[PDB]
Amino acid sequence: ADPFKVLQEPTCVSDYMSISTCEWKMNGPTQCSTELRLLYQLVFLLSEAHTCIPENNGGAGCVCHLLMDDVVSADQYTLDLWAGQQLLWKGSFKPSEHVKPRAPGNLTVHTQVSDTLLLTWSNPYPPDNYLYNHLTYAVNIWSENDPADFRIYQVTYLEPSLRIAASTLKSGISYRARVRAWAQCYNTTWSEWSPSTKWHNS
Amino acid sequence: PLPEVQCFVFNVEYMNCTWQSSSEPQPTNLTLHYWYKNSDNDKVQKCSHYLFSEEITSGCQLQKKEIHLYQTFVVQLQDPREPRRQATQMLKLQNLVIPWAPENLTLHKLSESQLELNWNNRFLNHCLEHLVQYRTDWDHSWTEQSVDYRHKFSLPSVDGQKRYTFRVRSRFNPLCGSAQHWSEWSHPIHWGSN
Amino acid sequence: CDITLQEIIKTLNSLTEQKTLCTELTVTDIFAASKNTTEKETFCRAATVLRQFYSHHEKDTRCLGATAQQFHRHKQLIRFLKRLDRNLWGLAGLNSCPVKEANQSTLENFLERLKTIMREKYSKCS
Ligand SMILES: *[C@@H]1O[C@H](CO[C@@H]2O[C@@H](C)[C@@H](O)[C@@H](O)[C@@H]2O)[C@@H](O[C@@H]2O[C@H](CO)[C@@H](O)[C@H](O)[C@H]2NC(C)=O)[C@H](O)[C@H]1NC(C)=O
Ligand SMILES: *[C@@H]1O[C@H](CO)[C@@H](O[C@@H]2O[C@H](CO)[C@@H](O)[C@H](O)[C@H]2NC(C)=O)[C@H](O)[C@H]1NC(C)=O
Ligand SMILES: *[C@@H]1O[C@H](CO)[C@@H](O)[C@H](O)[C@H]1NC(C)=O
Ligand SMILES: *[C@@H]1O[C@H](CO)[C@@H](O)[C@H](O)[C@H]1NC(C)=O
Ligand SMILES: *[C@@H]1O[C@H](CO)[C@@H](O)[C@H](O)[C@H]1NC(C)=O
Repeated sequence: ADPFKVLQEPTCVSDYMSISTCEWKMNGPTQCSTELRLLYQLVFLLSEAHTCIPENNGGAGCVCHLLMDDVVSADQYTLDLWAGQQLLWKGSFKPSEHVKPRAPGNLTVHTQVSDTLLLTWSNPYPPDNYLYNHLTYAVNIWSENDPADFRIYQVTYLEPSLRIAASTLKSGISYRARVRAWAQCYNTTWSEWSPSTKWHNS
Repeated sequence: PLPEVQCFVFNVEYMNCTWQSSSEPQPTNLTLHYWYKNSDNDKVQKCSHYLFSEEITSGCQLQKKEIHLYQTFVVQLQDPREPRRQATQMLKLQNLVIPWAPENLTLHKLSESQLELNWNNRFLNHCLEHLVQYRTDWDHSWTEQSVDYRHKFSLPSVDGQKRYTFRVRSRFNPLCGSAQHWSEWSHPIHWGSN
Repeated sequence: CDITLQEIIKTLNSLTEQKTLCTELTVTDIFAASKNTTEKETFCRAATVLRQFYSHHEKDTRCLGATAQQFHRHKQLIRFLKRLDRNLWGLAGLNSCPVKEANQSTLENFLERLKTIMREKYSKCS
């Protein structure tokens, strides 16, 4: 009757820029890309519907990236998961209530002064984006040979910079760093870690 | 022609509107009249409390009851010795606010090296923007980081063998108004020793 | 006041920063005729006015200048107007709000006036 079944409520998050990713689990081995179609449509007069083709996420898992022109807090979406002519599931999704920020990038290390070590990175969002001024960060620094001794610095200001007193960095070895971000105003989760960056300091 | 008025709302408690008296060909008492444009209560008002400098009208001063942000404000600088020599002017008070310097700064440890600075403001929590500043007794210049209206900074890396000093100031911008000027730095505060 | 009202303000600050080629065009001034309507009716009404604007001028030749820069500015203007519309509409929660009036206004003053109404609204809640 209903060969294809969604096991649990699908979950989505938005980067609050162009993408929203829904994840869900099927009842058995499934070719997501061949059997399913997710139709999303903004709940706003004179707005068209869109079709997303699910990627596979493990044998019986699917993922689908809903592309959006823009996003604002008021916006809400209808979602309809189809398997042919059979509606598998129907739901709503408000991007602004499930934000997961894009990972920060361009993590670079500065070693001009001897007292303090300077770390800088880039904020992934354009300045015109509603999340730009709401991100704070967390830098992760660890030793390559001694991963055991790793620290996590919390950057609670707007500037994408960090200063750590070299009086805490065993010279001679090489450390690696990476940073992620979140926005408290939107009660977001953490972003993914940015590519790492190793440096040998003296 | 006469001087230009320069109003400045202080912490939205009282406003000060002044002008330089040493620009007139003779001593005089310029009168100040104000009124709000295209809103309720258009009727012109007289400056109910003049300010004096060198025995001359330094400026005007209005109280809270008289201050209306978000309502085109119009000042008039009249000269009694000339009923036709005057200048009318309209302001957006919301952009001329200047909060009091933050006070009651605290400094406690949230963790082994998480040193959190706190402070409170004067009735404008969500309209303020802050600039925190710190250094060690060896630094030749301060380093500043900006919170938005957070009033909660935090140094992620603290050095025990160093004396730290912190200070902040607030600004009424950019959600409630676009005020260019900051407030005066808060009294300093110290931590640890050496 | 949560984030919705905040987004509306930022966009406004953004729009009032620099004026474009079509910020001179006119729209129904719904503020100069405040008939003691509800706070909602206003938001909704403002949404309607702006909607009509981007609706009618999106692809306007005049607006899209002669230089790529004029072109992008216009595209962005339109983008932000849409952001305003959808948030303001969400804030009101009315299915309809007729904007029966005749007092015209320059979009530039409209946004500038609206920005003041929004900033004041924000300064209230805490
Ligand atoms: C911020 O979110 C938390 C967590 O909610 C969930 O986790 C998110 C990261 C996301 O992945 C979603 O699954 C959920 O929205 C909220 O947690 C609640 O916090 C309140 C206190 O504010 C507490 O009473 C509840 O017990 C928490 N709920 C649960 C299920 O643990 C939190 O409410 C959000 N904070 C704000 C400011 O709204
Ligand atoms: C890493 O840094 C570079 C900056 O050189 C970023 O590239 C710029 O991105 C901005 C905003 O996306 C564009 O407006 C610029 O035109 C790009 N180049 C210039 C002129 O710098 C890049 O986006 C950053 N990457 C990450 C991970 O944020
Ligand atoms: C307002 O004027 C009075 C009297 O000149 C002055 O003492 C006060 O400091 C002024 N307000 C300011 C600058 O805070
Ligand atoms: C101006 O006012 C002051 C204070 O009332 C007074 O001393 C003075 O005589 C007045 N006349 C002028 C023009 O100085
Ligand atoms: C701390 O500052 C506040 C201002 O918000 C003041 O009212 C309070 O009395 C101060 N603390 C004390 C009790 O000294």
